[PDB]
Amino acid sequence: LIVTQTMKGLDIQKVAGTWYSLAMAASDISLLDAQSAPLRVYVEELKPTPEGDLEILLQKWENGECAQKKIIAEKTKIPAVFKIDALNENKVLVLDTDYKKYLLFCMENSAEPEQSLACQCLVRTPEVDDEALEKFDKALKALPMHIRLSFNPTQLEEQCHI
Ligand SMILES: CCCCCCCCCCCC
Ligand SMILES: [Cl-]
Repeated sequence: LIVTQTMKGLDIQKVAGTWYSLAMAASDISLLDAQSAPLRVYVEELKPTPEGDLEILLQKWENGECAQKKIIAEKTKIPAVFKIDALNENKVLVLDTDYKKYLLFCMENSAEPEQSLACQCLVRTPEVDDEALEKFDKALKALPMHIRLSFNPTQLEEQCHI
């Protein structure tokens, strides 16, 4: 089924700081496909609004350059589910976080997958944390994932992990 899991007691102020998209998966190969694929987003930093929203700073090569983006994940009465806003009010879900090393999150539509779902495994260091990746895969046995990208240290310290 669909993001059957979340974080109990998400101290959104403690996910503040810099993050490395260490790995990312999706329900549809086209999502993570090519380099320009829509949801091949590289998370730079999570900025929690004092009100309690979530400002995400991400990079995404659009026209031909590693472009830097910035979207705002607003708060809901569920502590660990945030909305973004487009023509299609997708939402962000934070599966799990130990606050210092890893943060597993997912972002979901509203209109079913197969159609839309993408989860990432964020680490704070540009290392390869096998155990974060184990918690990733564990958390995503449950899910309709069809593609799974994984990056290397060298790659992490580049823009759009080139
Ligand atoms: C703009 C396309 C959706 C990108 C949203 C990713 C935001 C990262 C969320 C991190 C949650 C802790
Ligand atoms: Cl509400």
